Amino acid sequence: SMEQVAMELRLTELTRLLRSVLDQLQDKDPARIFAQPVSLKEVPDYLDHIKHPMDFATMRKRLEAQGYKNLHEFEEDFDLIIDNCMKYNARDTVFYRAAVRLRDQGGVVLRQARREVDSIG
Repeated sequence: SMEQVAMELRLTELTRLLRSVLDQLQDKDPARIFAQPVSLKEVPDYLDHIKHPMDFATMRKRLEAQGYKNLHEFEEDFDLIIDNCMKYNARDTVFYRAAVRLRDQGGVVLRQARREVDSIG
């Protein structure tokens, strides 16, 4: 149908916007602490601590599969990255400190993406 197509073009454009957003959020992690999943070979007990792991590569895979339907779903995953890190790592670690900085610096990027998605529909 012509309706299914028009939906597919909206999803494609949402995907293109969320790709730019992702690139901006990941520039706020210059040390690449959150680039890849936590290694289960190097942290064998990780899944006893964190039930829903997340990272930027895993978000990227989902994005390119057009698996995000709206900005809320994308933000959920971003927030997992941050919140997992702040539980698993103690306050006085380079990891916890990096998540805090990502959270604070990402809030500005997310604040404008919420308006661009409402705006462009």
